[PDB]
Amino acid sequence: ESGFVNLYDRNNAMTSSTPTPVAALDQLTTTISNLQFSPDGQILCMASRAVKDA
Amino acid sequence: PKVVREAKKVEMTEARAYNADADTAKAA
Amino acid sequence: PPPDEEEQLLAKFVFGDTTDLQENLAKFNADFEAAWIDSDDEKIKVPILVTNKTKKLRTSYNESKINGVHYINRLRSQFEKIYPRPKWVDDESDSNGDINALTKILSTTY
Amino acid sequence: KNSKIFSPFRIIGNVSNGVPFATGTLGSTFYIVTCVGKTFQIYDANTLHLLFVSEKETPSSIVALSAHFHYVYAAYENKVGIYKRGIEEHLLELETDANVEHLCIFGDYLCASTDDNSIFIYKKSDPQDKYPSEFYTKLTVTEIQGGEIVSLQHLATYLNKLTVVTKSNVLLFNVRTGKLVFTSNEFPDQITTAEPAPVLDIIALGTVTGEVIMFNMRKGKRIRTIKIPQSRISSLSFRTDGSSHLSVGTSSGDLIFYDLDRRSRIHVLKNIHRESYGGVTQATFLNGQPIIVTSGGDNSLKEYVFDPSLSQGSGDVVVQPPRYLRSRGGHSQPPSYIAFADSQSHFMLSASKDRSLWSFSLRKDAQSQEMSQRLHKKQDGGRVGGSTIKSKFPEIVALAIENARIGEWENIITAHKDEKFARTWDM
Amino acid sequence: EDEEDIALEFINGEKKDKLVNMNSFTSMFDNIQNVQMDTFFDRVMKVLT
Amino acid sequence: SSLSDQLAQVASNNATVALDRKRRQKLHSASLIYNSKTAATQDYDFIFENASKALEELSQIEPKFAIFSRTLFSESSISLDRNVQTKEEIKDLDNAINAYLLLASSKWYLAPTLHATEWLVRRFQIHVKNTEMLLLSTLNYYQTPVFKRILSIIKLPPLFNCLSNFVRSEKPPTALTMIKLFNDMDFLKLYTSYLDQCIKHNATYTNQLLFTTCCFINVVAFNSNNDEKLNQLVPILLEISAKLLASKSKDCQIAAHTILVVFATALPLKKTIILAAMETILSNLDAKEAKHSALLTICKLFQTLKGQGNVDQLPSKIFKLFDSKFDTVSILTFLDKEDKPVCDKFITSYTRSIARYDRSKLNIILSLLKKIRLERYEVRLIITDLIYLSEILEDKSQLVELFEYFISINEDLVLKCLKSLGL
Repeated sequence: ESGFVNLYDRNNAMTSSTPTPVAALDQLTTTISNLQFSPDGQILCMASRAVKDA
Repeated sequence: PKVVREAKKVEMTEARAYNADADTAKAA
Repeated sequence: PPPDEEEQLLAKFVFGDTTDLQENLAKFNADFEAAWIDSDDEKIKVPILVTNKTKKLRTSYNESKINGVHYINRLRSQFEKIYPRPKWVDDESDSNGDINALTKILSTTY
Repeated sequence: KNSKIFSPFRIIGNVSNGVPFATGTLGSTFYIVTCVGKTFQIYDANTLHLLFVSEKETPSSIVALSAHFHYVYAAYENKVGIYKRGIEEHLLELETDANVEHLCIFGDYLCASTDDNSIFIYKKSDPQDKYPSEFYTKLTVTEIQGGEIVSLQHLATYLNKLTVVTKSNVLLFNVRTGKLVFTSNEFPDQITTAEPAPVLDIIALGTVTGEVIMFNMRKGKRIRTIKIPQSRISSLSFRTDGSSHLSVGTSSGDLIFYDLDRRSRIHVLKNIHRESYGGVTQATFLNGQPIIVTSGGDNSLKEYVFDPSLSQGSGDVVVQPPRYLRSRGGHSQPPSYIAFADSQSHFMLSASKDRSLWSFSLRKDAQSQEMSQRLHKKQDGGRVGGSTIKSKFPEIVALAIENARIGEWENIITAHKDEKFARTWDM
Repeated sequence: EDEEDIALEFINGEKKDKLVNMNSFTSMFDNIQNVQMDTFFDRVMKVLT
Repeated sequence: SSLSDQLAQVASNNATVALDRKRRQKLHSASLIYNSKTAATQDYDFIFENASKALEELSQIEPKFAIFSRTLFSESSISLDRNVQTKEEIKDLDNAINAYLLLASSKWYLAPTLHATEWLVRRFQIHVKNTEMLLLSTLNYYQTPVFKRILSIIKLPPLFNCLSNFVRSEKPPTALTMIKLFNDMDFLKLYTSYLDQCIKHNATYTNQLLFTTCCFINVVAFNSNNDEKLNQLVPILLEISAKLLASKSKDCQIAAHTILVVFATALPLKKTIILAAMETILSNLDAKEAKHSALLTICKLFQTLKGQGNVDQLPSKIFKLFDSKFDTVSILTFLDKEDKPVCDKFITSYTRSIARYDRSKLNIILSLLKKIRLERYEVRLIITDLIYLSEILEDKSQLVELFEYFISINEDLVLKCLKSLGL
């Protein structure tokens, strides 16, 4: 809801069991409503249904 | 201020050239 | 009678001579054939005093005709007077690892 | 099929086609002869204003073009036309069934070449005569001496010699004797362009590939060569303003300035002409000027300028890039729709298939401008729905225009190709 | 396993790195004075990686 | 042209000549140490006395200024004037002042150099005759009052407009204004001329070296958004790094190493240009810290390049010069270093290059594979060309030991690779 997307890698999350995010994206300021990856894992899109052009 | 590049007018000066009529000569 | 060297130094001092300094200044810096010919173009001899451009090309008031060899010699000389010969052609000709490989790749690739 | 009511006059909106222009001077004024189809034009160079046109349409398209002081030498289908200020005043029929391919003037010997490698040398009727009318001799370069004739050059200080650059080597013919006086070495790359250097006895051969080789005919030796791979050298010219620089115009619409003394690349210019129309079809320095005329096959004739160096000490090391200077142009396609703009018969709008619409002047064409495609801002302040990148409007299939209230609101309506809407235009 | 599997394993094998933004090398101007070239090269490398 | 521009051009022609007592006074008050009043009321004999003392002190420091005390610091050098001599002589004078400033460019924070430079300013008018060269000489000292006084007295060429904005101020110029000056393109061509000169004369030092190296990393830093500006920045900066590596000095080699590193991590470069950089580095690599920094450049370059032909092997000449200039024990020590940079593509390509060419130090390849952590596609390429080398070469015990190491760690990839190519 704070617009934040914490991105972790599973290869270290599975062995850390209290993992550290690889990224903390905060480029949106409203509710994150759509998180979608690529079919080959290269782009993640984050979209907000609260504000337009989001 | 950045480096100014103000354009200006051009002028075609008098040009010298070679004479092909001087190169080509009649035979002796 | 030639002058003495002390008299010459004193003459420099009393005259303000900058010729010795000019010689030092101009001296001291940064110390740290053909494949073919033509027989008809050799035996050809052309008139000179018919046209004003060849009146420039000549060398003698009394000379009225000159052969093709001296003609093309003065012709190339005045061609040299028109366009001077630059260094990239006059003095430059192409004919463990190297060091200018970056320069060659930079010249061949954009 | 000649008429009694009308009479053809000339063509608007075309400055080049792909045929290489020819430069010339009348003392201090400089004129450019550029072919327009069956016709040629003669522009000024200090202002690019039009000087002369060919008054008589040649029955075919002019293939070769060249010019000395006050006489222009065209070569359409079989003959050499010798005009003065565009006035058809001498015809020179070659004795062949072929088409005249190359043409060059030196002194008292015109050298043409028809496509079966057949050189035609014509002698002036008099040393004081102005154009060749007498047929001197006819030479032919058969397949053993070299390839097909690429160029007929006349190097400086050469008594009746003619440099027939062929596809494989370089030949030197004495046109007085009619004899091949020198055969050069065979070159591993097919020469496409040949241009005489300002230095003595040296030509530049821009081949199919990037290898501007400085060859000397005296030594019979390739003195130098410049690597520039994946490119067909379509033009070569030399800075004669006072600096050792070479412009290479590739067929890719590119222009490369080299400094020869430092052996370095001064500058590049990308897409000065359109590759599909041939790219740079001709590039010529102005003799003793830092001005470069670049014509392409895209109906375009540009004239760029080099600025003098701003470095107080360095100069040619810190040399200036080309600054954009004056150009002439028209449509790349034939014009689809045309309209007049006013009652004075002074302007015509022309929409063509290249999606670019052009207001051409009529009295003097120095007002041939593309109508700006730049949107006014909407009255509601909302966003516009479209792609982020820019593009031109579809080809104009219908058009109307009025001049009652000109400079007040919109005055041109253009119905483009397959639109349920028509765009407005301010003249 | 297809070349799609090979390319996906290549994408998975391609790892991340620290990019070069425009506001990175602005402290070397303050820390240039009386500094060894090797130490500054290591400084450039540690800000890069 | 316009008459205003013509009179301005003839004024720039008639600049260094005094036409009256006021303009003579302005050029005589133009100084580097004294202020206007005492700079007016002192004399050329006094300035020359202090100048000869300063230059003989500089001769005591280094024997280079003896020739300049011989020629440019004489009584004829007092009595001479620039405008009364000819063009050949004024060119030779420009060369002499050039050599003098190229020598004295490394002692700018010294009072004898200040006195000698002030005497040359008030005598030979170098602050109005050659300004670009003087600023390129003492540009690395922009935080200094001597350069601030240089700025406040200099007539500026039209390129240094940041310093034209920063002239006559009480604060020294800034690092941002330095980044903008080096961001101007033709200033880099002036600096390539300067770098070619100082490389040909071997008058370099670490302060100027670090300074312009930082300007280069920061200009490629601010330019990391514009691809075409970066691409037109390639030839200048690459020629700089090329001649800097052609130079023999370890400091210049490490600076060029840093320059190639930052230019690669800002710009994914091409494979043949990268291999030519390795070639030139390996050809002019001589010293120890240069060798270490060069190994780092090899690793960073081979990691930053990515594409089709990513982990292709080193060719014959490059690989042979690699094993000639570097030791397997030295790179093994580098792998044993605790920092452990990501040398993935470099190590895989190097192992495949040895597998093609040498086929002798398979124990060394084994130690490499057990020392560095690898990646799936790299091990796949290794297992493929290892199977091919096993099929062409005789089956060796150390070779099947590599195979058994693969069994211990990921036999399944060996199974998939044999199923794709073999039994």
